Amino acid sequence: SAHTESVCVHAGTATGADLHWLNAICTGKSTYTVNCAPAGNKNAGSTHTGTCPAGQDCFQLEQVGNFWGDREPDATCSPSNTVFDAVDDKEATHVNGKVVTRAGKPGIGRKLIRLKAQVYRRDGHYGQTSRMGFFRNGKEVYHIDNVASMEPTWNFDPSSDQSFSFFFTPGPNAFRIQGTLNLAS
Amino acid sequence: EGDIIGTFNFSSSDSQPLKIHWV
Repeated sequence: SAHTESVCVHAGTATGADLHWLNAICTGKSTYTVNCAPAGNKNAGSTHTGTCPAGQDCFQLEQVGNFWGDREPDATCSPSNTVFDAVDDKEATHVNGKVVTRAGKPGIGRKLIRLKAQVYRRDGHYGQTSRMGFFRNGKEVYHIDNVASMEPTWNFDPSSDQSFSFFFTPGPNAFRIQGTLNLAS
Repeated sequence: EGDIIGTFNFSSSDSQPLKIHWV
């Protein structure tokens, strides 16, 4: 991404190196780690960190083609009011063994929506959780077991739906959850 | 004759994430 490539370009100036991103991983709400390598030797990776600008969260991407043509995890930055995310840390919300994101409401009318979320490993790839789902109005209303992702639909109604949040069950293959609300049909 | 070689894609942005108002 523009952001992860910039991390590599800035990392290479001190040695005149022509570095490009190999892959990149979200490590928190706004932080990410990039692995960089010289254009002439994809094998010579080095690790470097970045942080998304104010008002933006890290957004994990998958199967993004890098400079050498390999499809890899990548990271970009997205407005913090368009993405849900959480890792297992102290000021993550914990409920009944689950890590829960912030809760919020879209500003649309009565519409069918999709609640899309995935869990990710520490290496930035899709992972696996024993249980993941979403809360509505502060209560667990949907869950799905032993998966990397969820995408239930829902007839959103602003009069009855005050908030949604996503949750996952942390484990060796579930470090971060990332979710969005989207129009569906 | 006049057939265009290649691929067109007219996709919209309606699938974009919705803006969220947090509680």
